[PDB]
Amino acid sequence: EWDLYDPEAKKKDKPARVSDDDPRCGPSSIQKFDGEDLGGKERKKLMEEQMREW
Amino acid sequence: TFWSHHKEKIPGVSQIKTLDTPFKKNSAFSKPIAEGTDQPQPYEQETHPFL
Amino acid sequence: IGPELQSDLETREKLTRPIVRVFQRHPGTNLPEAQGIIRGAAGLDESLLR
Amino acid sequence: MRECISIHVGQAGVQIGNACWELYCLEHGIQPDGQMPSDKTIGGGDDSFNTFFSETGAGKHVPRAVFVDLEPTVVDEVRTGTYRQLFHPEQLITGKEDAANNYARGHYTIGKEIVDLVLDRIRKLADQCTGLQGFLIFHSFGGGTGSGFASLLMERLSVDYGKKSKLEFAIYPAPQISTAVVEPYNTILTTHTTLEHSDCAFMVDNEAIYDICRRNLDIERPTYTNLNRLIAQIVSSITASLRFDGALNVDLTEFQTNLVPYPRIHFPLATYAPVISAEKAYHEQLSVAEITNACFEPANQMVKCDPRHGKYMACCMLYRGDVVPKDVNAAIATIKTKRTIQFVDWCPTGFKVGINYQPPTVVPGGDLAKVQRAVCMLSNTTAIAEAWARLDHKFDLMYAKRAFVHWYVGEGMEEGEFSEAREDLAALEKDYEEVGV
Amino acid sequence: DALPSLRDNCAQQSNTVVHQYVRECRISLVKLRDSFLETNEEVKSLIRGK
Amino acid sequence: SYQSIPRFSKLHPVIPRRYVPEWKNDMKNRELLVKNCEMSGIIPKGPHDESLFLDKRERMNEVEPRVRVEAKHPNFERYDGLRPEFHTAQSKYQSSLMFRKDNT
Amino acid sequence: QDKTMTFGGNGMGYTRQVNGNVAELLGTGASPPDAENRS
Amino acid sequence: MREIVHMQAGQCGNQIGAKFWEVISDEHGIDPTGTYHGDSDLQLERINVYYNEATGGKYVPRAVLVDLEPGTMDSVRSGPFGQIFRPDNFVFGQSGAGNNWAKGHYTEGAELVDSVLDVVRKEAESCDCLQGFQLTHSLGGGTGSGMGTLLISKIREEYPDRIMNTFSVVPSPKVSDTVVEPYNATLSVHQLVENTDETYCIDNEALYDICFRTLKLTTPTYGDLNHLVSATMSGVTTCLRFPGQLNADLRKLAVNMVPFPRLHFFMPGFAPLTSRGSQQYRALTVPELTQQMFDAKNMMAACDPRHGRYLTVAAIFRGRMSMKEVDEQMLNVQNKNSSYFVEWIPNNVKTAVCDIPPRGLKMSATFIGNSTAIQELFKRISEQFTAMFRRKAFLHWYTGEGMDEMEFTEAESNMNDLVSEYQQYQDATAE
Amino acid sequence: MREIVHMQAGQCGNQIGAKFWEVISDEHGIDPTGTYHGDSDLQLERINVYYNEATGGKYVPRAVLVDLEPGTMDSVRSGPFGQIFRPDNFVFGQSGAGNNWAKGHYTEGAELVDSVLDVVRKEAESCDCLQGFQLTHSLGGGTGSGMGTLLISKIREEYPDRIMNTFSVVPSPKVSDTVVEPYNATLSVHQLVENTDETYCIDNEALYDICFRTLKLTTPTYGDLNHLVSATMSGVTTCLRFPGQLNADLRKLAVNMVPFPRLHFFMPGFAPLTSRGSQQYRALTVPELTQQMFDAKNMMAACDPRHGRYLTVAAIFRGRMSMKEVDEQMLNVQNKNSSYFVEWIPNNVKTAVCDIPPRGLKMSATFIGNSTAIQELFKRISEQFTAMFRRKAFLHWYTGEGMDEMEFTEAESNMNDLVSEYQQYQDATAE
Ligand SMILES: Nc1nc2c(ncn2[C@@H]2O[C@H](COP(=O)(O)OP(=O)(O)OP(=O)(O)O)[C@@H](O)[C@H]2O)c(=O)[nH]1
Ligand SMILES: Nc1nc2c(ncn2[C@@H]2O[C@H](COP(=O)(O)OP(=O)(O)O)[C@@H](O)[C@H]2O)c(=O)[nH]1
Ligand SMILES: Nc1nc2c(ncn2[C@@H]2O[C@H](COP(=O)(O)OP(=O)(O)O)[C@@H](O)[C@H]2O)c(=O)[nH]1
Ligand SMILES: [Mg+2]
Repeated sequence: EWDLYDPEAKKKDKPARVSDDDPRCGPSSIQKFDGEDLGGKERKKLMEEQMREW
Repeated sequence: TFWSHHKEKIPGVSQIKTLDTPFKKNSAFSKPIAEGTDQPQPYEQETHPFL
Repeated sequence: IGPELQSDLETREKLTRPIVRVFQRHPGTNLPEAQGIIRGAAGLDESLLR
Repeated sequence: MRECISIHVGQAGVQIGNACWELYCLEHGIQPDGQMPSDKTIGGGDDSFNTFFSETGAGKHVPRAVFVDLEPTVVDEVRTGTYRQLFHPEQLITGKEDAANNYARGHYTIGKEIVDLVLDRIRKLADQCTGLQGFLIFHSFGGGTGSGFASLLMERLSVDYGKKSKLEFAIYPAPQISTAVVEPYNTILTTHTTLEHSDCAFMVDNEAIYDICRRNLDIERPTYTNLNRLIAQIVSSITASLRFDGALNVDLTEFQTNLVPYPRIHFPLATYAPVISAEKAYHEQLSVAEITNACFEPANQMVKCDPRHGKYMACCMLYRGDVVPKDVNAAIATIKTKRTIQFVDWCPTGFKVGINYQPPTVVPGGDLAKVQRAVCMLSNTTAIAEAWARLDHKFDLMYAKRAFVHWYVGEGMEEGEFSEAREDLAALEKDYEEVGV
Repeated sequence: DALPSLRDNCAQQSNTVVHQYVRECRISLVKLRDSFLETNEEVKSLIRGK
Repeated sequence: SYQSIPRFSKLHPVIPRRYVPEWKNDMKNRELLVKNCEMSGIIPKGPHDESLFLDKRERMNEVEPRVRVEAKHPNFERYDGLRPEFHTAQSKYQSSLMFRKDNT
Repeated sequence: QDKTMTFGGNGMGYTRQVNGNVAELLGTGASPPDAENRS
Repeated sequence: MREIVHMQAGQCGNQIGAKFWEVISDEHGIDPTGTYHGDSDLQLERINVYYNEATGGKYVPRAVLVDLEPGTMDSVRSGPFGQIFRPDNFVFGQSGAGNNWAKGHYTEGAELVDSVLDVVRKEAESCDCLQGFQLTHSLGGGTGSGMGTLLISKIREEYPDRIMNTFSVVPSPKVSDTVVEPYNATLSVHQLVENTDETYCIDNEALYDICFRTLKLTTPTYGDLNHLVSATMSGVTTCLRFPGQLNADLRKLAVNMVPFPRLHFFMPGFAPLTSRGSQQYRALTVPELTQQMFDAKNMMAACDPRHGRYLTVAAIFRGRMSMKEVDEQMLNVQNKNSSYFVEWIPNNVKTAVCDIPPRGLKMSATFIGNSTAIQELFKRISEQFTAMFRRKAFLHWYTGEGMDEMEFTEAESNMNDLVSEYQQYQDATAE
Repeated sequence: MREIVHMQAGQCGNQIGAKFWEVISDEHGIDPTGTYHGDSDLQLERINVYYNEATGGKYVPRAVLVDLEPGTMDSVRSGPFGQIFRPDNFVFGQSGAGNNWAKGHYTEGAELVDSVLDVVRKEAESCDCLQGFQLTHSLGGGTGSGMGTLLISKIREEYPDRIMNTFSVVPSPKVSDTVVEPYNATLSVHQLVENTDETYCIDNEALYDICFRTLKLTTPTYGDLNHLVSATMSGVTTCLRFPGQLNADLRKLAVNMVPFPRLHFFMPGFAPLTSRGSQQYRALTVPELTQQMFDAKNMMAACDPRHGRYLTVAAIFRGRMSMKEVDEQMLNVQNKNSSYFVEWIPNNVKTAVCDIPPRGLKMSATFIGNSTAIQELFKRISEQFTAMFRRKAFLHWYTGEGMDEMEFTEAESNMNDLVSEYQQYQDATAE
């Protein structure tokens, strides 16, 4: 039973997600949402460029 | 467009067999059989001229 | 009549400021805060029409 | 299978229809020859044009429209113009003798001889149709073909088709601008078929569109083409849910159900917000909050009536483009907390919002700026009764010493029609006041 | 005709009556509190007697 | 089994949407608050009609009678309202308060 | 000092001032000799 | 081999169900074609609970998609995980609903219900144990409310011994988005309370608030909403699909959570829900999951737990963990905030533990609460209903599609006395 | 396993707390990214007092960060040791009251106080045997005084027995930074008296002249003032955080300092203190530390202790050092300046000898005096308050905000009561 009941086992685990491209998190981890606008700033720059040129 | 870039993650988008814009409504799945023109259903191959 | 938007109404002027809220924490209560303003607004409106 | 039949009656209706079908063909990629250079569709995977056009075996896409007018001029102009190869020859029905700006002449003498032919053409179009949403009737209240013949056609359509949506787009006379003289008589006479036969009648006002084009589009000298293009933009924003994918899709029946409270109250104001000119779009954000506030601003309305002197019964906002429901709800909350917009007491709700993905298309050589965001508000309010008050004030002071009545009596109608129609419009004004109170 | 200070005047009416109510509640609270300490001391004495 | 028929006052755009007093909804001292309403006998404990402000109006129906809500007047007179003391925030209306004269 | 239009004060209290206002608004007062020396 | 038949009505219900089958296909390692591509046999034992065998190793979901608008049918067929569903259980009509409960119930919505019940009957007697029926929809439109309640009534008339859990997205007044949603909600709550014996009411404003505070989520849209709803959809039935230290299925939750028959509207929740900026500052511990379950802002039904008393609380945990730690946390919450708990029920918590976490996380949790604070949304719906029923607004549509005002009066009276029953059981002495 | 929850409010509070967390981090070996890189084993033993352990080697602080303007919030986040704080513990309003007790207490902060109590209750729940709460509020300003004392009142209702210490950055009569700081100080230390277990009040001009005279150093700015206050705050709890030869925590300090419930206002003092030029020419010994503690110029308050009687004096020593020298030095001090000690309290000095010295030095000492000469600070504050309030200057900003003059008068009256009680125990005799 020691594998999780170790007092220093909190120093051995990755938090939940680590980075933004972590393979283990998916649609069932309920932590990789599609709502974060990672490309939001690039999209805003593209919209500004399109509006200016038009 | 937000919806254009996050297309294929958007809830309501139907059967993008169109390249200039994706939001033209493809209603080939509904198509009750009295006026059906044998359109390609969203999970099968196309016809001669593939287009 | 107040300002033309409820966002810029300021916390010392809304009818449910925290002073009023800690008063309404007990039963009965019911400050006569809005009926007087309604009556004054109606009187001023009738003055404008006359 | 969703489809609509567009009936354009009168010179105003025909010209507005010309602009509308130009916008529709540009939106769906159909060139004015009538053939679709698809060139990007994979197979027959495009069903967006079904609601307006009928693809035939020659590669052509004939529109689902009927153009009728009693003088041959503008209809023959359409036959001699560019869209000759696009319109069906028998859809553009025309007469010989004009209706002479006369409701009696358009309803009892000249309108009784081609009503059978236009009803036959409508019958063929509806039999070709199989999922008909309804009829978009474009006309003017100025008088003649757009008043009398339109009234007779609407009566006949209500008798035969029955449970079908009939959305009316009516040119309304201005408070003080006018181009005719007997158009108060014509409007008073045609209040009935837009009151007891219509289902949702959007009035538009030439002064309001003139002021919009003078202040927002920077057009010092505008013609009717810009007005008709704006009306085309509005009707395209209305019908976009039937032909483009969207987050919330608002069809015609759902639109009417969420708009009209009572069968008598079916006259909502219409507002379109993208409105800025091309050079002035460089300086404005044109966000969701801005385009929602531009609709409720009492200067972009397309009827010359101030909505601050009234109560909003309901609003149907149709957002178009990169508009997200969180910004929609934030704009709705700001509008609801705003003091100026006053909603009626029996409607704690009142915002039917429908988000559509496909952003609007810009006409080549247009005046509207090409934008990413759009809103089209269709608001039922009690402030439209000011236009009727001005109208029947004009009618009363005309009809005091019986001016122009001899023409109508000679073309057949009785004098009691004026009294009955005046009393019906007075009842409508009292009904709107009673609803608002 | 109503004064052009009706909203502020009514708000400070509400503030004054809330202030009077909370001073009287403070008096009632300190009375209840010293009664509570008297009860607690008596309970301690009774426990020791037991 | 009885009739509710709620009644609301005139619209005023200072009313902040929907507001419920927290004495009806306090789940820490409710066993004292509700029995206080019972012992008073004029304050209804009923579950509905909690929002005395629903849209932009006040509830004239059973959230306390008009007696004891219209009686909270801290002795205000127009004679002392037209001449505000200098150290308070109401003295900046003196440019318009002296325009009114004084009769009653 | 200068009035300051506060509530009851110097006796009676919130409940007694409200009851007096109720009596005044509904009709005659409660009684003259009520609240002897404000108890 | 107990197994659940899923039904989904309306655009909202269809999109929630599509996200739900996406989530529980990731949980079993099933590609959208239908094959099993997982690694362990634990994802393959109880695959029959939601999926039915086809030829080869293909798994067709036991789901029925119903709508009166074909556009949403095309959208959910051609969207993500649209290939998993069978085209035969895509029964639809080509008319629409018009946000009309009368049109969805007493008109052409009742034309489609024959084929709908034929499909549901085919799936129901394609079973061997048939644990129950699980419906998702919204009480804001025509097909979601009217047709959904028609299926509820007919399925309960057919099989009145099966666990019927429906979720339903209730309308929030500060989201609006429809003008006749109080009419649609009042005419459907009557059928929900009378027939359905398990309801997990979900609110869009609560979902938006969760997205905007606990997840930042600069532009959440309708994807994240259905994603969280699917999380709580899987967390209530995880013990049927995976083994655990302390199992509890839908019937056990209904027994331990519903004290009286018309007392069954719940307040779902999920944990952990961590923002990207606070990802590295958080250590997943059982007390932390217990707190995020018992946080007010984490609720998914727009109620405030402090604004009422809990009757019963189901706590379903997932992952390897300690039963002592779980039990001490769920006892410590009762000992701490005992005022927000009814005193006539000792041990207001049902506790379930499953030792199979979701893919990704090592631990997760699911809250279900039969709180008496659920009455406030019903009161808001009732006050909007009487606001737009005072002047008989928008009734000509319903009378045209064949309803009288007496049905509206029944709906109002039933909602009023249901809220009064909540208040009476809430303000009850111990004995 | 005794825990302290730290709270910073206002610009000065956030800056002082940031410097405090910096010294705690490099005293316990915590690097800017929050990972233990220390050398001794006696640095991670008692670290749960101030740090909540996270996943990996992360150690977040148990602090609550409060403001009504985000400028100081962004400055603290962008500065060094800013990534250690949890992003949930950054509660800030948007308007900003600003030099206004009424706007900081009755409104603005009075709706943010619910979320701040949520965070404070969260940190208190995430503990075992919580020692209490320390605040670094900044009397004389806006959010620090009014909303800070509001937080003190609410957490005193919530947790009545846990030790409350504030650090009280009380204004000056001759610095003259704010025109309404007498109003704020008079109206807020009234709230401090009835609510705090103990206040370690620190002014600004004594920090100025300790830097100018004891340290010279010609550039303290605010950083070195925060360093001095921060060193004192570490010294008042080094016996709790580290093993020692004679331990004394905050409760022991409060019990041995206060003789009466409203005499809990302390004069702090840190006394290893020398310039760069006099660093090597100054022997570091226990008598030298005691001599620098019992010096009027080394006091962190404006109150000269020569005209005033000490009630109780605490010496928290840090280092490997001899009890015989410590006791002989306190006895020597009591024998020499016997006229500055009250006769009715014999042996009124407390020893608290720890083991681990602060980083860099080898011995240190923290002085906690409870002299009766502290009444003159409140005397000057009340003199300025009664100079302003006679003409009712700057009073509309409070009265139209929502207060009244009766609260000002009663605050002045209880200020005079506190001053009179300090004078009574200054003039009290033995028999
Ligand atoms: N916006 C807009 N209004 C038009 C246009 N053409 C005509 N109108 C309006 O129509 C009114 C007069 O009615 P007409 O349309 O000219 O006459 P009609 O409806 O064709 O009937 P007849 O008189 O028999 O020809 C005028 O007051 C104009 O405001 C147009 O192209 N655009
Ligand atoms: N949470 C959530 N709500 C939705 C979604 N789609 C629609 N809704 C809500 O459902 C309501 C309208 O219901 P609707 O889809 O028209 O029901 P239908 O007419 O039966 O299809 C709106 O108020 C939306 O807020 C979704 O994907 N997620
Ligand atoms: N010792 C010290 N005092 C400070 C510091 N920053 C500001 N102050 C003092 O704090 C007072 C202003 O308080 P402030 O922080 O503005 O309170 P707030 O308005 O609630 O944020 C001024 O008189 C300054 O002298 C600092 O870093 N150290
Ligand atoms: Mg013409």
